[PDB]
Amino acid sequence: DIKLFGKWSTDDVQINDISLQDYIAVKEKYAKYLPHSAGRYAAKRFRKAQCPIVERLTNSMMMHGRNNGKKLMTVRIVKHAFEIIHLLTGENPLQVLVNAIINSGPREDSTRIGRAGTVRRQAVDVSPLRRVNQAIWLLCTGAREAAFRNIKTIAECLADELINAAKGSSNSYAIKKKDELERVAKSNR
Amino acid sequence: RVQPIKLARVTKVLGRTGSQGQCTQVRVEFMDDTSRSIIRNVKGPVREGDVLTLLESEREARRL
Amino acid sequence: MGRVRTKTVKKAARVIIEKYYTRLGNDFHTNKRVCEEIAIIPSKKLRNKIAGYVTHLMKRIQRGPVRGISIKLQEEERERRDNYVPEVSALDQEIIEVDPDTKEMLKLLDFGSLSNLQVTQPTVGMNFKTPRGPV
Amino acid sequence: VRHVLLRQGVLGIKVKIMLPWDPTGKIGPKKPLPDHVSIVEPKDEILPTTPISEQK
RNA sequence: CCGAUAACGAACGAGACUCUGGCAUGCUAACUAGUUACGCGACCCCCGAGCGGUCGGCGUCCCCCAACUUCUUAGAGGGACAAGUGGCGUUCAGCCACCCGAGAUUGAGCAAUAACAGGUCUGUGAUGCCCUUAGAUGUCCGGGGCUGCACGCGCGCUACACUGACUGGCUCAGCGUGUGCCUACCCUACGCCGGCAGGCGCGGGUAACCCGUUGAACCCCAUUCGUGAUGGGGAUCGGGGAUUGCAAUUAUUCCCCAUGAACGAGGAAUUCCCAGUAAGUGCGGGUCAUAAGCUUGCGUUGAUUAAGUCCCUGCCCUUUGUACACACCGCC
Ligand SMILES: [Mg+2]
Repeated sequence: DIKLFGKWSTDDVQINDISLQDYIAVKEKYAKYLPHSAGRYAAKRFRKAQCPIVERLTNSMMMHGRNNGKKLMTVRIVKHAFEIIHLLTGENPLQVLVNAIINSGPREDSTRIGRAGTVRRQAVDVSPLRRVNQAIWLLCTGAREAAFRNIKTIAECLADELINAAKGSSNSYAIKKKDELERVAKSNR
Repeated sequence: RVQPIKLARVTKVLGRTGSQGQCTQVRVEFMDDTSRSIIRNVKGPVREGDVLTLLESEREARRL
Repeated sequence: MGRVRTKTVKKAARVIIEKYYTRLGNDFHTNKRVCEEIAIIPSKKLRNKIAGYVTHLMKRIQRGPVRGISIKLQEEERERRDNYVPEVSALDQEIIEVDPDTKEMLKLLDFGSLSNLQVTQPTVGMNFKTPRGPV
Repeated sequence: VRHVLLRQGVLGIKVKIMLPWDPTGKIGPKKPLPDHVSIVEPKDEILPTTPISEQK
């Protein structure tokens, strides 16, 4: 009924694991016509959980100095990327994004201060909110270094980054970084 | 041979640790055996009632 | 956080409560409407802060005797103190359980052989004192 | 703030006077201090007797 | 702050306070602010609408020849108090969550005792003392210098590009300034010429009356480019044209055509920052005969992360040790 960007109904999108279903916000209560709403989502802690993840991706995709207010450009980038992934795969772009987020969130990490063995002294599992944040950050970063110095534009780079991450193919920078973090944490157990 | 990943829900949040506050230590209750509950340190923002994956079951329990 | 009231508001609240307990109530807006005439407040923010603390203290007063003085509370306390002597004294027992040592003391005092004394059986064992140290 | 040209140099004088509060205002400020709170004294108004009706 | 209590009663600082921002279809008020309505028009549909649509076109404080204050302005007031609910708490002081609300922590200003051999005698007709005072260290005039370059460092601006550059079109601000005692130097509409920088006439404004509805930039929508030191970058440098001034050389600044250098995201290190914030982006003021890569403000777009800790760097309170007291940059 809401049809983000005029299509791609949100009701058929399914979150495959209960770990992040309280933090992914594609459901009908958070279904928005357009990923642009100055909703004051950073005013209080945990308020970004009820912010739609399309808005989260739009907010994260505008980085590296040149791009800090160009949210309209980021929205058009997201729209073109969703068009591209719909053509390339045939399924819901929001479903592709949700699968990419779930497969990109690193399940555990390592952090400490002192005489670290390999990277950090202890291996630490992460929270679902940190999972979503890190996944979105990794996807946008992978798209950015994919699109920096080649003719392939940022729309296609984001699109195929999400496509590769949604399945899991080691061709996406997000899950390459995720696997590196998994190895580091497993060694630092 | 490796232990499968298993889910567990945060019941009570013990408090920050790691000496920089970078980790919060919580008490977490397993899905399969609700009577089973351990203490785990997790990084990132955590509020009680949310569920999270355990790649390995028992790592470290230490009251603050 | 950072909502702790200060001496100015607390002292003003206590003074006006002990001066105008009858007129004040538990409604914040009525209590902030009485302050403009029962007191001279240089600031509106100060006035309504004082009124809020007055409401809090009066809720505490109606639930119990806060240290703020109150005429009804004091007259109730005075009634409960300088009255309620029982119709029978607490010191006119028909019999008094009395120790043989005390009976000997009364005999030496010449108040021995009183009909209201019943001599108790002396205890045996001498097991007073707490065990010394821990354990 | 004033300067005194003494033989040894310059001597600085700073005088601060806290003016008293007065409603008249010709010796000090009319407005009271912001944190000063003054309360009027209530009357007796006991009324301990039987109800009456006074015709007037 | 509640409380304990050989203390009692006070005083400063904090807070309170002032300015600012957010709400008031509640009050007052508006031809130097408007809105609505009406009436003249102008244009489209006129198949047929017709109380159809647009007008920053013209009028209704021209004085009888409409009202009203939402929008703008600025005054008086209100409004928010941890007040209401739940929980925690000695059920005190308070803390957390939620409802209703514009708002449940808007930012500043002021800011104690004591001190530093901290900075200024180049702000002063503030000033002690010393120096000089007619071949002047006074003062004025001319020229030069303060810019000078094998080099090192700090604050910044521009970039390394396609989340882009170029070309065109469309569409949006808010602070705030504007003709001068001496003192000459204002902000500029419109018309004409020039390709541009500019020039020439005609006005307006000592200002909610004019610039000005401040048609700003980024952004948006289309075009070309195509992963190359390229249409990225615009340093260096040549020739020419204007402006200010008494004077432009060691180029004041501006304009046009040429050259297109390093630079392909930056070692060890290191700064700033929690919400309309960072950052991108332009516009005012100060300086100004000429002028901003500076600074002080303003708006526009607008986030990632965090609601924690004492790990580093520090600060506050208590206990403790001291051979320190110029106080650990000590002492020895
Ligand atoms: Mg070019």
